[PDB]
Amino acid sequence: EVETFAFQAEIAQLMSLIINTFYSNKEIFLRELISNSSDALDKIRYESLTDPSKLDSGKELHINLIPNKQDRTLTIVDTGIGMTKADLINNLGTIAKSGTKAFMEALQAGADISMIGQFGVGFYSAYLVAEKVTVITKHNDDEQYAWESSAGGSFTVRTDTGEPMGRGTKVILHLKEDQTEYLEERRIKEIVKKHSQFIGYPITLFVEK
Ligand SMILES: Cn1ccc2ccc(C(=O)O)cc21
Repeated sequence: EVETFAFQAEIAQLMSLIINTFYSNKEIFLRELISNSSDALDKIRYESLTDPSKLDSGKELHINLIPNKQDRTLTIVDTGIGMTKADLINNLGTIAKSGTKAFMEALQAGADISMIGQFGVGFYSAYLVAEKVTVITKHNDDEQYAWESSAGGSFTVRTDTGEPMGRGTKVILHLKEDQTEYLEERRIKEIVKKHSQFIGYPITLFVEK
């Protein structure tokens, strides 16, 4: 049972800008997703301070980076607070309408796309390198869901009956054919070292057979 939704016009416009603007510094997508994971982990850690049972769905707070060259996917997994179905539908838990407004004003004033996270809409930088993004998520207060979009103005949401996640979010980047450098160990290590040095959770880069 798959529900298809239209993005809000402003978010479709954000996505089209990210996909169509010439802009070479695409590697910042990984910084932005890791920052989103860190923010999600901070949230479940805060809730656990007064309610330890919030970690019954998983005590370890971490981020895994999983490249798969056969599937052409880079997966960012975190064990943070996760998203409810409403969060997914409401722009993956962001205030993306007002964030997009500010971001586009900043761009016209001289900012560049690398500054997207300052506007709270860093998730959509995934579309710098991905033709399709799939988000699997599980919040303590809801079932497990899959969100997906190849842009083009719509996204889908379904209940996910696949591999159970415990708690947190998994962003599966189906990379564009010319962006496979982001599956290479040395390239991922370089970007994490450059941009994510002060993320306060373990970031494990999986290796491939
Ligand atoms: C890939 N994978 C790992 C654990 C697991 C459990 C269920 C399913 C499924 O498709 O139901 C897939 C799974």
